[PDB]
Amino acid sequence: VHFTAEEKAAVTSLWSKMNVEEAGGEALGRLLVVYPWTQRFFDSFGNLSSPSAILGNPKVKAHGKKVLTSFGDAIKNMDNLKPAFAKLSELHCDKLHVDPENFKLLGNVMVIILATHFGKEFTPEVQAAWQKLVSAVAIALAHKY
Amino acid sequence: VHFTAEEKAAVTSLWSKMNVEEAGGEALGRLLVVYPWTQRFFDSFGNLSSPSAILGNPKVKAHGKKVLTSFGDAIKNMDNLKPAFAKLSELHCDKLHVDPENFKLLGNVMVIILATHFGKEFTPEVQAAWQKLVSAVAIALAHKY
Amino acid sequence: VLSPADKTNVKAAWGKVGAHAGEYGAEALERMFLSFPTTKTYFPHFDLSHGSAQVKGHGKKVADALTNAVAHVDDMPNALSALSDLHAHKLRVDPVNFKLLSHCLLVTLAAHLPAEFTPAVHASLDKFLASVSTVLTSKYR
Amino acid sequence: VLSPADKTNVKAAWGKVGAHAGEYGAEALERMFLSFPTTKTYFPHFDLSHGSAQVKGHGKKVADALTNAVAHVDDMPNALSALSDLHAHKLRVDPVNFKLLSHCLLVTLAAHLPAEFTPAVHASLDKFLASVSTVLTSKYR
Ligand code: HEM
Ligand code: HEM
Ligand code: HEM
Ligand code: HEM
Repeated sequence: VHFTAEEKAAVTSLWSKMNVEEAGGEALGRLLVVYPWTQRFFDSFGNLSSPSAILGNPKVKAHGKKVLTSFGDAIKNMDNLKPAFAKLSELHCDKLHVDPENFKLLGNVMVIILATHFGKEFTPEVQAAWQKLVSAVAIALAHKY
Repeated sequence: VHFTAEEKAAVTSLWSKMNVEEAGGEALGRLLVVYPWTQRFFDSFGNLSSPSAILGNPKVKAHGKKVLTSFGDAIKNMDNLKPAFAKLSELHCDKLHVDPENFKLLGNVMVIILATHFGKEFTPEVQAAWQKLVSAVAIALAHKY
Repeated sequence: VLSPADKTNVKAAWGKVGAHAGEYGAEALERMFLSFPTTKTYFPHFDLSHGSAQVKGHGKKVADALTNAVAHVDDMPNALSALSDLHAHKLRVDPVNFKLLSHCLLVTLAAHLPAEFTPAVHASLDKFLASVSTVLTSKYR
Repeated sequence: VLSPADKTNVKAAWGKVGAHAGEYGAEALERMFLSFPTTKTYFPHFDLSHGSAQVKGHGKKVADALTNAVAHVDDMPNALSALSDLHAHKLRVDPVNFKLLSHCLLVTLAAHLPAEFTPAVHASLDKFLASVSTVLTSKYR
């Protein structure tokens, strides 16, 4: 997928103003709450019995930072993405056995997080850019599958 | 995706014994009957009001032979599939606007047609081979998307 | 299927939307057309430009239909039988499109009510919208 | 949602299956494990070899559950509440797997009853299996 100059702008503009700390666990928490079957992969994290327990879980917030980070590496490699996520594509495929369908879900939840943080600033034009990015990352991880 | 020698055998063995004539419209007919929203793309074909009208429709059977044919081209190019379906990938993407999700559906319906024709002969081992082929063709057409 | 908790969240959340239901419906559509342009092929008769009167008007129609589904959350098949005929029978809308509209609707609610859009509410609405979509894509008459 | 026609097809078709319901359930699973190996990770405690006694035994359990759903096609949520707890709450099965099992089940029926598996029946069963899957993947208690 190819990105226009206006699209690279919208993505990089927001990445600059966001809480990389707290926003990671926010996304992972929502994934586990809205799409319950995903808790099967994070069974080892401990207490995932309630929305409060999940969001309060220390290991969810920690892993959240890691996920958010790998998204920043994507913005840095917009022209050539596939080569950057080959390490994670193998990890999630052969090592974890996660269906690619779930990568799209995390991407959507990602877009919803940005909407709650930026409100009116997260315009339809800005959203279109992020959807395009999210779709590219999802299909980069599905190389093995 | 890579194919084993036993897998290339199972696929080519059945392609040899099948009714390329009547089996094309059989598949297209089932697609339109089981997944109704697909009739939107073949609106120009005429009467698609009932299972009898759809299966009896002359252009459904005609177009069916064409689809079955493009599947035969896949068996001959099991090594490098992506390059063979680039003409159709563009046609279905930018020209027709068909969601890739529908390619998987036609593939499944394809496997079900072979099951009705070969009965007992269509063993679990044979099915596994065909599922693999069907999945590859579906993702070959999704190059644009 | 919706749990009693889902029904409570959906009712409580839709109440907070209130008067702006029409303004939100218009925006969800504007976002969908922008983020997923292929959905534009379903509205050839529409002037899909920036602040179209048709789009803002259809947003109200879509919003009222949803307000109606919340009231009849226990009898959706019977209450939406008319819309099911339109989308499934006449128009023949591909179900994948419902997922796209549901997403843009959630995104819109998240931007205007970030405080109210808790993970718990998000989860219940997602399920609710999924139920509505199932009804509008099925031929049951 | 199922139309009255779907309910008739499902009842008529499942009747023709009859006694072999258990033999068909066993085969659908054998095909699924073969065609989609990732589904094997849900049965670590199972000996998944060729003619396993566990697999053939689980096929009967799965088949009986479906026979039960056909009888209670009008009250699936209440009749399958136990299985919904198992698959959705306890095991946490990814919904995509239900589509894979439903497919292999249809394929099995097509091979043993090609005469009876008309496009119309196929369509009704696909919908029916989709309803069952929705119930087993939802947390509604
Ligand atoms: C946007 C797509 C995704 C990205 C960018 C991503 C990123 C990552 C990263 C950076 C790690 C940590 C690897 C390491 O420390 O070496 C990881 C591991 C992991 N991911 Fe993802 N992930 C994605 C989607 C998913 C989804 C959807 C699931 C399952 C619902 C999942 C489940 C896991 C699990 C179980 C681990 C291992 C955790 C551990 O080591 O304790 N990932 N992922
Ligand atoms: C296994 C994936 C598919 C294959 C191999 C395939 C193959 C073909 C072929 C060979 C043609 C005729 C092109 C020509 O004559 O130049 C075609 C055109 C077409 N296909 Fe497909 N197709 C596939 C899936 C679909 C699906 C799922 C849909 C929509 C549900 C669809 C809709 C159409 C339409 C509307 C046309 C144009 C018909 C016309 O020219 O009158 N195709 N396809
Ligand atoms: C949450 C799911 C949806 C709801 C509640 C909904 C609601 C409605 C309503 C209330 C109307 C106008 C009915 C009337 O006044 O007769 C309508 C018409 C229509 N809908 Fe939807 N809809 C939904 C999803 C979709 C989707 C996903 C599509 C395709 C992208 C679509 C396409 C159309 C079209 C083409 C019309 C006809 C427009 C016209 O009035 O000329 N709808 N829908
Ligand atoms: C048509 C949908 C399905 C039906 C009717 C069904 C039916 C059943 C039944 C009746 C049992 C045994 C219940 C008992 O005796 O307590 C069961 C258990 C189980 N099911 Fe399913 N199931 C379905 C789909 C799936 C799918 C798609 C998966 C994952 C690939 C799955 C995984 C399991 C597992 C792991 C067990 C526990 C096995 C054991 O007894 O040790 N099921 N299911």
